[PDB]
Amino acid sequence: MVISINQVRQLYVAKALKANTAALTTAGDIVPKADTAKTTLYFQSMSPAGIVASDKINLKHVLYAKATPSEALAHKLVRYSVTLDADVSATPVAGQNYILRLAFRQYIGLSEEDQYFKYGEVIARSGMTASDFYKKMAISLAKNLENKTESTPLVNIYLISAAAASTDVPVTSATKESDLTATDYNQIIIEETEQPWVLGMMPQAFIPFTPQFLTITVDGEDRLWGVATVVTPTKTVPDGHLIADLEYFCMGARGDIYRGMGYPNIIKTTYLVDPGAVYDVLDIHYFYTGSNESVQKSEKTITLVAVDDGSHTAMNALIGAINTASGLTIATL
Amino acid sequence: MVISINQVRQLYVAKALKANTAALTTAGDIVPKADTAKTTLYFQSMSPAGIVASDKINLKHVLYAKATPSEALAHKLVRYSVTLDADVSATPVAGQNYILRLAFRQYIGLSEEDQYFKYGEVIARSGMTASDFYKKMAISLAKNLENKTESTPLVNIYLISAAAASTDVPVTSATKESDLTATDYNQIIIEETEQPWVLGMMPQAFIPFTPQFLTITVDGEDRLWGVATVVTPTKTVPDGHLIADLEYFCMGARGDIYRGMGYPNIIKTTYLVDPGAVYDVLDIHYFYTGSNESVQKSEKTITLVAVDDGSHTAMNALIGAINTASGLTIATL
Amino acid sequence: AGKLGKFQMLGFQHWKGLTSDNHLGAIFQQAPQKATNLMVQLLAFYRGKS
Amino acid sequence: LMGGNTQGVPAERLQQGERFSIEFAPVEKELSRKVGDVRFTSPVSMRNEW
Amino acid sequence: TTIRIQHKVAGNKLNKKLAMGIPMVRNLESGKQVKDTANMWMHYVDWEVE
Amino acid sequence: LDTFLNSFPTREFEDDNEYYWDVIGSSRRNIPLVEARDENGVVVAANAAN
Repeated sequence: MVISINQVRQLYVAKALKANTAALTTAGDIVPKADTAKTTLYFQSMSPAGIVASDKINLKHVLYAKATPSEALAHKLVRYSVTLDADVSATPVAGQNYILRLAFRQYIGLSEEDQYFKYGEVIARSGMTASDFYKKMAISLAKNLENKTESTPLVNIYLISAAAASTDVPVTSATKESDLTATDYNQIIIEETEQPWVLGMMPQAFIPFTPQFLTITVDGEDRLWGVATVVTPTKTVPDGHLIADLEYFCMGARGDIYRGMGYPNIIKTTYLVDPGAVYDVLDIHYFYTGSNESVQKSEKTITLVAVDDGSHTAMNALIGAINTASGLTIATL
Repeated sequence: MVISINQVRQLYVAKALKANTAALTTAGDIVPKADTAKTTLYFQSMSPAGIVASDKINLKHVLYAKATPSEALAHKLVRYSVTLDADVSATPVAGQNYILRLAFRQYIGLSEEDQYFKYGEVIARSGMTASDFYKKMAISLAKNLENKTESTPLVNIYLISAAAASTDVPVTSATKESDLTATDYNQIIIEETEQPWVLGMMPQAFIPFTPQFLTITVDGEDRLWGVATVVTPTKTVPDGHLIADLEYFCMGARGDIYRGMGYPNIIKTTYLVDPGAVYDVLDIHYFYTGSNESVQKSEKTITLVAVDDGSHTAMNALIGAINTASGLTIATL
Repeated sequence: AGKLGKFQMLGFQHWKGLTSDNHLGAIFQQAPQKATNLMVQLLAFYRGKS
Repeated sequence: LMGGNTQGVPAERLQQGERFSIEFAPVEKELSRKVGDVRFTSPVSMRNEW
Repeated sequence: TTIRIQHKVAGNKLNKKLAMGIPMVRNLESGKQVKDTANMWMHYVDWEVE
Repeated sequence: LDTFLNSFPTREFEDDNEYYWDVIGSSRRNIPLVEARDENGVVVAANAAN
């Protein structure tokens, strides 16, 4: 995850909090250090290879210091709710083929020009019901979108029973109309699915989609049967994978930039971020200005990430520490 | 840490023990599977990338199946004890240069033809007792050896007093004769150190030494003053830093043998073992024999590493499972 | 059995007997090939320059 | 909001997913200060076996 | 007196080339590692057996 | 000090890029011992019988 930097960015994992430079026993222990006359601030961190300190922060040249919670970084997955238009017809047409189209916007390549379309076709029948049509439509999408041969996950598709009205019924390529025993299906949800991830090689990305419809003859005129609607998301990709790449990136400023170039002849960097966790982040923006002519600023950032137990204890304790040592006020989250 | 293989060795980590294949959710989780007839045995481990299964163990082709505890793989740091041989004299003889010589056998070059000699010297004075010699000799040794100038950590110099006789007070290049205030010092023990480790690049190794001595004159006789005698060790290098490379090697059979050679274009492997914890091991050696003319065996190993902190609870539970499933009688440790 | 300098990246690796490919990979003698007559330009109707 | 907008912009246009593109960096005729910036991208690779 | 030796190798080692991530070495009688250009694996197997 | 330095040769690199070199070592070894056990799996104790 290559990012933009305001001339530098540096990261320190606050696994623990020790209150003294003496108590820095294990990696990830961090202490905020500021003199009584609050003019400088820095952090003594315990590295896999010994103690280490961060650049000193002039409490006069600090621009913004803010803590961001884990949920702020959790990508809510876009989910649509496609139903058939009660205007055209509240029920399927006897002998029409309903072909739903899912145009995917950012496919393998970065650009919006890298398009990819997936279809779900359902030829309706006399006596067919709406629930039965949603059933078959979702199953067709499953075979096309939730198949196992697809190179990359594309979308999740569900079903909702009016009786439930909130529970989403998964519909996978193994599912079959015998397993979907209901008659009050209202809609078809199509949700965004998390793409893969690799530290330093595949950043956390997504591929978005819009559902498009083809036109059916309802009396004698071509018309669209469906209305695609965006409803509140309910799934979120957690922060663990972003912070990890952030550390994989921001530790090359404090150290080795040749992360792996030179395979036998390299210098491995041990990391302290577990991508299976949820960290709250804290960023401080500050600068250095020189003397009598070197007034040009050098804006800099020092980021601290702490795991969230659900109530932001590690960070709130870290905030109290920095605030009582620096006189700052960083608005505990 | 390239190891020797009896036609292959495989390793499967056990971070959790489950009862069924439907409970394998988190990676590292493992379960042993065997038909009720106890004719085959195989393991279902949850890989980071999904469920996976071990090779099949023909239960009547089992050669040996034995476990190993953490305390049987921790290298014990060997340590001598240096003193004044009471035959020559039990007190320092004024005016004589006591030049100790630590010879190091396996220094950089991985051999015994790669020798390295560090020294330590002391000139004795009239009122110098044995306690004063031991400390001054210790500080002299610390300066030369405890060098952070040195590219390697070679030895740890400690002292012992007749009062404690077990508590070893340490002597670093920082200490000074004013910090060592005891009047009853008896010896100078010298441990060997752990060296720096890097999985796949720097295997766990040690530098062995013997404290030779030089000759003082006493009555016109060239005579050695000291006697180095090994003592029962007290400290051990734990296992984690060794299992980590075991599976780093035993994963390239299951997976990618190019564990990084064209760095960008690789299949990065996720390793579940923490190189900072201790593990008990369980090796199952067996073979595959063929039909009519193909009786030539093909021996195989199935290594299993289960974190065992304190009592060997995890591996004991694992063993009870394999013995209940396969009817084997592996011994619990 | 130690570091000559402090920027010594490797240690001496040694084994006995039957040598597998992962033995040769763990000693950095097995590497993927690069096909240069093989390249994939993603397919798209690039409507920039329009 | 540039362009003459004095009514505002509705929230329907300011929800998750709204796609934004870079138009240009306008500046004053006299006494204008630094604006704008430049950006880059990287390719990828794939692999096979036998 | 009588003496035996043996070394087993898989068949794939017939004309196996080495990537030479790190230089490939040829143990000598003196005990001195030496740098060798040979890219094949049996060159070295032969040497060590003799 | 200037003269002292001049007593050493200079080498022209091409950039400020970190560099490395291959260091060749030795081969002749003898293996330490962890412990010895009886025919029943009991260890020696440095004071036991032959």
